[PDB]
Amino acid sequence: QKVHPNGIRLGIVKEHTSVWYADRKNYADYLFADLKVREYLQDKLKSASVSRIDIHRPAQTARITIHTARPGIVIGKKGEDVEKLRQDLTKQMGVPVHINIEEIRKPELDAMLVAQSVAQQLERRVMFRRAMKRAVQNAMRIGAKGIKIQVSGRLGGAEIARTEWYREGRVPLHTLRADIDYATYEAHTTYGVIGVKVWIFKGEV
Amino acid sequence: IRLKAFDHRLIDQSTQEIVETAKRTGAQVRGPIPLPTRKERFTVLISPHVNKDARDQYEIRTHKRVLDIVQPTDKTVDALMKLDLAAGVEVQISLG
Amino acid sequence: KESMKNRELKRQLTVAKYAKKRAELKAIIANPNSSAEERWNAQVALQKQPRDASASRLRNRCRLTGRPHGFYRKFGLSRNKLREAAMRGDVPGLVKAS
Amino acid sequence: ATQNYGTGRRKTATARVFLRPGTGKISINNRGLDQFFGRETARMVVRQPLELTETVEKFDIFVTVVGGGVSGQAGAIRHGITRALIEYDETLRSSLRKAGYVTRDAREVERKKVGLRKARKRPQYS
Amino acid sequence: PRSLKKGPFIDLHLLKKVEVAVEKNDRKPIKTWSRRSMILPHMVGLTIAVHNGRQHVPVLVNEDMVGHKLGEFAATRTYR
Amino acid sequence: RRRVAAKREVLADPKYGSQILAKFMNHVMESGKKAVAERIVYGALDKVKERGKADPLETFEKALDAIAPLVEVKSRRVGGATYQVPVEVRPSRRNALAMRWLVDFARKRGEKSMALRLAGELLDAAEGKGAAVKKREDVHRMAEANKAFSHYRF
RNA sequence: CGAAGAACCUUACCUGGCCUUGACAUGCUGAGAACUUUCCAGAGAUGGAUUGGUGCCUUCGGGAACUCAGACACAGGUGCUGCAUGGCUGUCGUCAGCUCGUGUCGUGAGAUGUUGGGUUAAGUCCCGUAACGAGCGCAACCCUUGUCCUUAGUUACCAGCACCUCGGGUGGGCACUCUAAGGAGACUGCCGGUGACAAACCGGAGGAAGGUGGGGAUGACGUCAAGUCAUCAUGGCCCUUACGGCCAGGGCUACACACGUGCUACAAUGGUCGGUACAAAGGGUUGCCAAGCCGCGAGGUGGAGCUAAUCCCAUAAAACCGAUCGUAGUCCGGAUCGCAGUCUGCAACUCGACUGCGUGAAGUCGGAAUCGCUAGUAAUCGUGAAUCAGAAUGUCACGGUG
Ligand SMILES: [Mg+2]
Ligand SMILES: [Mg+2]
Ligand SMILES: [Mg+2]
Repeated sequence: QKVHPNGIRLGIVKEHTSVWYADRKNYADYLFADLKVREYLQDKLKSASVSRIDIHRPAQTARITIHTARPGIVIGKKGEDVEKLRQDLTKQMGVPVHINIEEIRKPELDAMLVAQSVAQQLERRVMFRRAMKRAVQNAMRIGAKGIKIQVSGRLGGAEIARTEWYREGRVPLHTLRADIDYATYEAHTTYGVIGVKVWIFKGEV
Repeated sequence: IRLKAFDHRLIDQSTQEIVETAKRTGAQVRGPIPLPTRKERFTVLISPHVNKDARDQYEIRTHKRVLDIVQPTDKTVDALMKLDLAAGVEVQISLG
Repeated sequence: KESMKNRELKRQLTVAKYAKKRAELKAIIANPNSSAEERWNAQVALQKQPRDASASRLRNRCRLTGRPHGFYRKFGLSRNKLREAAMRGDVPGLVKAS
Repeated sequence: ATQNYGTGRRKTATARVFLRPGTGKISINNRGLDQFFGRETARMVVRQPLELTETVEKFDIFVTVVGGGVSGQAGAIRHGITRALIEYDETLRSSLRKAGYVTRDAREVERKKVGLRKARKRPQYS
Repeated sequence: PRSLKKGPFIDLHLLKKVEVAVEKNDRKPIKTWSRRSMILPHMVGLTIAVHNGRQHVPVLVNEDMVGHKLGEFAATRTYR
Repeated sequence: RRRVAAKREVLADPKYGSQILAKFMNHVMESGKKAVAERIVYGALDKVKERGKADPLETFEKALDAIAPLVEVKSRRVGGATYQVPVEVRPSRRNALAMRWLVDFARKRGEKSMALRLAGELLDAAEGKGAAVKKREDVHRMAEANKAFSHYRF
């Protein structure tokens, strides 16, 4: 059922989030670094929303480009968090670490940034649909050509597992030529676990 | 010279970054030669609790690529190695 | 469990702790030119070590999950954490093919 | 010159066939033709495009074939020599298009698929 | 099995609880959980309490028991 | 059932120069053992030339046409009564019926020296005392008891 | 069938031995650097000895680092709920459908579009028409195989050239095969007939390929409160001097029976012996483990070469040639079982795999029934990989003959 919309297009649309060659004797000693970096960084940057954390390995050290749509929260008073983490990313990843920060201008057209706001609204006890009818039209005044948002879970009920489904525009999924974003962020309410899926469709080719 | 990377939109696009940037400095470097390709299939099971006949199988590639100088007189590419390494290319040197 | 990862963490210490004498005690026995008197007292030093030093007691579990079955050694991941981490573009050079 | 180069592939085989004027010199991998293909009907199948175009006595034939199976190499020569005979002209083109010799046989082996056991055989249920 | 390069097998704590326990002769059974070791002509005629799995059972050592290990003389599974 | 089936052709017999014998050779081959089955068909061909002075192709040409039948039944059920209808055997089909009957009775001949089993089968059918000829004519007798059902509820 | 590997470990269960802020997290109070102790008791857990070590940054005050004890919150749970749920997969089904906007008809639930004629693998198209449009799907976009062209020549390649010890061995060559990058080629294009001449259909030429060339990935709205709380994540509920931890042995491999898949066989399209011919694909510096060498044989020595188109794994088997075998429960078949060995591992008793020697069974093509497959396909013969100290008749994968 609906094979993951990145794993079919690694190639014709998108590329990896981490590029580095490794021998067969060190391949599984760089993965375990790069997988507990991403669990570390998102638990620290719970605010100052983060979409993508890329990692390059040049000759013998590192490079990391953390993407936020609000860089001023992370770079606060000239890198009081930047040099503080750069001391302490080396303690998990023994090479010296670079940290680079870009902007995510138009923050309402990347799926991770959108779906983090859905968990925020649905844990403030906002209505399950008034939160989302406004979170699609706002992401259609500027930008995209199609948006699907599925909201599944407890949805407040007693024994209820309904799925909200609202769509606008055009979203293909069996065209490999197209360009689709995808993100699943969850939510822990005072009862039940709500999972949210987002399918922002940018332009094709 | 021998090169190892993971996608042909880097490693066969960095040879021109070496062939042009060494033949400019006088020394003759011939055309690069392809090698056979590493191919490794990984068939993994997909269901958490068991249903065996649903599977999924991947493949990891490794492209190789060999250069060939004629007259070694340039240490220009020795300084221009951090330029010619970009993201995932490894270069072992065989300066023939 | 979590108490079960912890007891198979210290097995990896005790194997990598001694790790050199047991090469020597198995260098003595394996020689055809070795004398059995030099072999018989070498048998004494093996069995008086704690038995959690051999590699056969060691069990390569998944590093992020801990599940025993479904482990690969070209990665460090399980059978079902490897799929979720590969669809998100993390593992470099890995695609689907035919 | 008069040396003519002919290649031909069938069932993962590959045959270098050289063709030049001579007197019945049929040699393959420094072996005679009757000695190389041991006890099969394909000893005559390599001659079938040759005796169709009435040139069985008028050429030297030097063949080097690699890979493939036993009777798959014999088909590689038969496809291989037909490409070498049509370097001359297209007089024998219609004599071979009608004969069904020029087209390379595309039928290659098929891969094992999951759930199945062979390429298409699947286990028995009840 | 257990090829003749590495000839015998016996356990270390069992050996000192037998070879010294020969010097004061058979007035007690030997209670031992070990089952991986053979019996030897240094031990002909003793009394061993081999661990069943939930108790110890006595063993009358004879002269023609020499090659076989202790495991063939303790039970495992009942099947009444 | 859209009609699909095209035609594939096998016609190769260089050491004798024949066409019917090559198609007959395919009904003897088991599991792709072609070179084994090739020397048995020639092995039962030369014993006929050892037996009869005539060219043993014509013995094989005669032995087909005394095993090959003319009409046969076809149990087309009306949907409430099981009927059988004697039908005219198509001229393309009637070659393979004899060649398939011939081999299956050779395997139960019960002799020694396997090429002698098939040798005796091709000798009898130039006369009519073969078990394939007796199996031919018995099915011929089944059609005339069936001949009442030739057109009517057929 | 989770299980891509149960001798112990894994392992949850059983019998005991043994712990109580705990194997682990944070906060508190003291204590010492950490370390090394090469020792006995004990099945071990553990308990007690135990030469030694005395760091490290110093506002020189100490700090941080580790290790030991005390006490509190607690830690922990493979305990119940898959009908409290997220996540992830099966299924109908790769089946051709499933819906919306505006409009009109109907008191209303509805309906129309989406029906009719033709046609298609196809809700694919054409002509029609109170509906006009739009989305999801189908098609194409992707991969691979088959033809040719360009760019490229070592470790690959040998047509031309000498060389040779006759091995591309060597000089050499860039013709080639091969390898892999980038391209062209196929569109009912063209010919004829057929249809409303309109989609299309039947023939035809050319062409490596002819009518989605062959294969693969790609499974719509949904269904079965289908499955999983034991992969992981979580609401609640219980245990918290044990439903949690620690260590030995045992166990999951027991055994009148019944059912499911799978392998050999039942012979002469065979069985042995002696020669002899041709593959793809893949793994290997915590490894492969050659030559020589000793063994009836599995192997033991021996240590090269090797970080890989180089070195090793590594000998493809069926086929072919000659011989015997005369259709006999057998020069068939190999289960069982006695004896003797090697290999891994601390350890082959319950419980490993192979080797030698001996013994030789049932089985003479198998009821009612019942399943797989339309072409490089069924059928038959080998080879490799993952998991892995050791251990495949299974799983995945590649080729022969056809
Ligand atoms: Mg039908
Ligand atoms: Mg409909
Ligand atoms: Mg193994």
